[PDB]
Amino acid sequence: PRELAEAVAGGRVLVVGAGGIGCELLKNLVLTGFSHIDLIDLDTIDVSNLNRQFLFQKKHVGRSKAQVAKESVLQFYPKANIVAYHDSIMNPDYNVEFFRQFILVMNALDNRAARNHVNRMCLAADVPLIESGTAGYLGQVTTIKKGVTECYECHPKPTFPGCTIRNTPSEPIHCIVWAKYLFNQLFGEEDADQEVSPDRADPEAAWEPTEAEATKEWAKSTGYDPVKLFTKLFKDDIRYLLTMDKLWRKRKPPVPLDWAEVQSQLGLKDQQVLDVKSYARLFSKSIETLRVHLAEKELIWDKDDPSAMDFVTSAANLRMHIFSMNMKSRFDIKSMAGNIIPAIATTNAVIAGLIVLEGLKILSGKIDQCRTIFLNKQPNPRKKLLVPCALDPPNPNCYVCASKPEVTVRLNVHKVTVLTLQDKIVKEKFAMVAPDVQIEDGTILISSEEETENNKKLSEFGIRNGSRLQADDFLQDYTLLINILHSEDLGKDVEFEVVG
Amino acid sequence: IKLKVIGQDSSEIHFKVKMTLKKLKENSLRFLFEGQRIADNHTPKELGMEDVIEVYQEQTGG
Amino acid sequence: GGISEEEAAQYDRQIRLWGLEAQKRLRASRVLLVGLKGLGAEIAKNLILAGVKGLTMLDHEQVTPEDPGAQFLIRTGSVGRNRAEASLERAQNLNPMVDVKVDTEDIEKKPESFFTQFDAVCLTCCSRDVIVKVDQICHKNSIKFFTGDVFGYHGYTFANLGEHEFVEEKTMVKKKVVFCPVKEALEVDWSSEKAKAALKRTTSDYFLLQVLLKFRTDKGRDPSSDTYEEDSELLLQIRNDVLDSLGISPDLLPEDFVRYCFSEMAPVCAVVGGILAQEIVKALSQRDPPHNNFFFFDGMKGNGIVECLGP
Ligand SMILES: *NS(=O)(=O)OC[C@H]1C[C@@H](Nc2ncncc2C(=O)c2cc([C@](C)(O)c3cccc(Br)n3)cs2)[C@H](O)[C@@H]1O
Ligand SMILES: [Zn+2]
Repeated sequence: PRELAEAVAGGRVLVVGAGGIGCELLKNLVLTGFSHIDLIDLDTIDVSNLNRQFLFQKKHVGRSKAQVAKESVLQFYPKANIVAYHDSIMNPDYNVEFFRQFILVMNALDNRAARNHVNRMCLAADVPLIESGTAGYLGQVTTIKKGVTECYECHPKPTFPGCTIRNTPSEPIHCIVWAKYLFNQLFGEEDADQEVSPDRADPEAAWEPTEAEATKEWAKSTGYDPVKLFTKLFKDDIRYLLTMDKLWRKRKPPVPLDWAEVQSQLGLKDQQVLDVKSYARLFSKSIETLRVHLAEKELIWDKDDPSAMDFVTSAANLRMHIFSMNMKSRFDIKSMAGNIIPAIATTNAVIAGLIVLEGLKILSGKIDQCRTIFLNKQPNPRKKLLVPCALDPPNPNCYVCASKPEVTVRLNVHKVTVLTLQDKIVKEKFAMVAPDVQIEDGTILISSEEETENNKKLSEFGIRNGSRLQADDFLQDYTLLINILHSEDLGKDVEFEVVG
Repeated sequence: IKLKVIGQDSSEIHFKVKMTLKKLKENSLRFLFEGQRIADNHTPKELGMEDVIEVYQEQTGG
Repeated sequence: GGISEEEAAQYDRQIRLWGLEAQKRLRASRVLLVGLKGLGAEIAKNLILAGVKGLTMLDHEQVTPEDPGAQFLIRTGSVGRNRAEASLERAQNLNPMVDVKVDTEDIEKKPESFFTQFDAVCLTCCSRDVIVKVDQICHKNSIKFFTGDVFGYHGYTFANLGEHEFVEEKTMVKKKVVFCPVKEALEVDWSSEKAKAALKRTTSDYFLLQVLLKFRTDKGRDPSSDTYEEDSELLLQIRNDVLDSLGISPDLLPEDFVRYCFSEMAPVCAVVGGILAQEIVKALSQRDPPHNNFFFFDGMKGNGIVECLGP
C-alpha cells in the first residue's frame, strides 16, 4: 500500500550482522522494496558458513561478510543502495547520531553482549528495534520500542567452581575447561581465575572444620618444552593432587601419566577417538607449533586455529584419561570448547521472513499488531508451530530502560581491585562498552580515555558499604547508579554479586 | 490440579499444584497458557485452568 | 565417513544438528521442484544448501513483465527467458556438490515414468487437477509428495508421505506416521457431528486455500495486484460459491480477505519456503516427525498452524 511502500522506498534501515539471519534478511529487505540499507559485520567468511549464508560462495572465503553480501545482492538487483561496513557495531563511530539515521534497526547477532549494546543505542536514538535469534530448529522475533514495549534487558537472562576444575573433575567438560584455562595460562592473557595447578586451599581437602570454614613463568623458563610440560601437568601435578588425602577417600584417585611410559605403549575422521599415545603426540606437536606462532605475533584461543584446537583436544583428553573417563573425539570437543550452535538455512530463513513482516507493521504505524513470535519444532496444543504473543510494556524496575536506574552489588571492598570493577562488573556484567565511573561524593574512578591505570583495592578510595557510583556510557547515552554493599562471606569462587 | 509443562524440545513434566504460580515454574524460561503469559501471581482459578503450560526459551544464535 | 573432507567442513554446522547419517541420506536423494517463482526459488535455495544429491527445477513459463523486478536466482532483465533456465546459474552456484538440472516442459505433459527417478516431488503454482494427478502418481511409486503456495500475506504447505517411518530422539526411537491422499485432504465432508466439531477449531486459511485453488482453476492464473479490482470481485463470488457448496457460512472467510491474498510477498515466500524445505529434508532423511499434513501461515497475525485434514 502507497503509504507503506513510500516509507519503505523512502527511509534507511540498519541490519546488524551479515551471517545466517543477516544474509536472509538482506535478501528479503531488497526484494520487499527497501531501497536504502546499511549492513555491518566485523567478520570474514569461513567455509563452515556456507551451508546457510547463501550470499557467500567458496571462492569468497576470507573476504568481509558485509562487503560480499552487498556484492551478491547487487548481482540480482543492481539498483539496490546498500552500505556495507566491515566493522563492529560496538565501534564508537556508531553513536546516537549514527542510529538516528534509521527508521528501523534489525539485529542479526549471535551473542547477548552486542545485543545489549544495540538495545541501548536504539533506546537512546528512539528508533524501533526488531530483535531476533535462532539455534538449531528453534528461534524467535520481537519488536522493541522505547516507551511502548519491554526493552531487550527488561527481563533477567539465562559456571564451574575453581576446585572442581583444578582438583576434582568428574565430567568431560571439566577437563575441556581445564585445557582452555591451560592454553590461556601458557599462551594467552594470564587470568587468576583460570589457574590450572592443584588448589592448595580446597574445603573438601581440609581435615578440621575451622580451616574448611575459612604457570606461564615456568613454561617460559623451559623454552616451552613439551616433555617437561607433559610431566609437570600430567605427572608431577597429579602426584601432588594425590597428596590431598581427604579428596580421594570417597572417589576414584587420578592416575599420573609418564611420558616415556606412554610413548612405549566409523564417521568423520574428527569423530574418531584416538589412543593416549596419539593425544600425547598431538599435545607435543601442537605446543611446538604454538610456541613458533607466539614469536611472530599473547594468543587468543580460537576453535578454528588447528593448533589451538589440537592443543585443547589433547590436553583435555589426557586429563580425562588421568581421571578414568572415556576420552572424546576432536569433533565433540570442538562443540563443547567452542560452544558451537548447530545451525541450518531453513530456521534462519523463517526468522528473517518474520523480521520483515514485523518491520512492515511497525512502519505501517501498526505496532499494536506486532508480536513476539516463537518458532517451534513441533506444534503446541493449540496446533501452533509459530506462536505469536502480544508485546509487554516496559518493566518499571529494568536496570536499563527505567527513568533513573540503580542497582546494588555485594562484594568485599578490601580484596576487590579497581580493574575487577571495570572488567568483571561494569564492562562484563552490565555491558557498558566505553564506561566512566566516579564516586557519589561532592572523584573520578574510571575514565573512558585510557588515564587511570588504580587498577588498588576499592576501600582505598573512600568506598565502603553505602558508597554510590555513577557509571556513564556516553556512547550508550546511559547512566547507572551502583550502590555498594560490603561483605566477606561471599564464597571461595563468588567474587561479587548483583543483589536480588 | 495435575498440570503439564511442555518445553520446545518436547520435554513433558507432570506437575501437581493447588488452584490458589511462581512455585510451579521451578530464570531462562517464559511460561504460556493458551496464548497468554503466566505472571508470578497468576493462579489456575484466575486463568480457567482445569491442562498444559508451554515453555519458551529465547535463542541467542544468528 | 561416506562424505569427503570438503563436504564435512561445509556441512559442519548442520551435521552437528541432524547427524552424519541424516546428511548421508540427503546426499543420496534427488528432488523434483515444480514452479520457480518466489516460493519455488526459496525451496530450491534451501534444498541446494542442505546438500541433496540433485534438484531438478521444472518450469515451463517465461519470466514476464509483471514478475518482481528483484528475484534472487534471476538476473534483472530476463523478461522472456524460461524461468528455470533463468534460475539455473545462481541456484547451481549456491552448492556445487549438488547436481542442479533444469526441465522446461509442462508438468501436465510428463509421463508417469518421469517421476520415478525422484525421492520427493514438490509442486508450487500448480492447479488442483495437477496436484491430484501427481499425488496419485507419487502414491503408486511410493514417492514423497509435497505442494505449497503463497498468496499475499498467506501461504500453505501440504505433505503426503504415505506410510512414513522415521527416528526421533527420546537414544533414537523408530516411529511411523500415516498420511492421506491430497484428494481427500482437499475434499473434507463437513456434514458429520464430528466434522462440525472439528470445524470450530479449523483455521479459516483452509477455506482460503479452497477459494484460491478454485480461482486458479477458473482463471488459469492467480490473483494479481494489477487486476486487483477485477480479481477481488471474482474472489468474493468464489468465496460465496465455495463455502455455500460445503454447507459453511461464507462469512467464515471475512469479506476483506481479498486485501491480503494478492501477489508473492518475499518474506512470506521465505517463511513458507523455509517450513516446506525443512519438511522435505526431514522426510528424505527419515529423522523427526513430519507435520501431518497441512501448514498454514498468516503473515498478518504471525500464526503458523498445522492441521490434519482428510481422514
Ligand atoms: N548467527 S551467525 O553467526 O550466523 O551470524 C551472526 C553474525 C553477527 C556478527 N557479529 C557482529 N557484527 C557486527 N558488530 C558486532 C558483532 C559482534 O557480534 C561483536 C563484536 C564484539 C567486539 C566487542 O566488537 C569484539 C569482541 C571479540 C572479538 C572481536 Br573481533 N570484537 C563483541 S560481539 C558475526 O560476525 C556473524 O557474522
Ligand atoms: Zn528495559
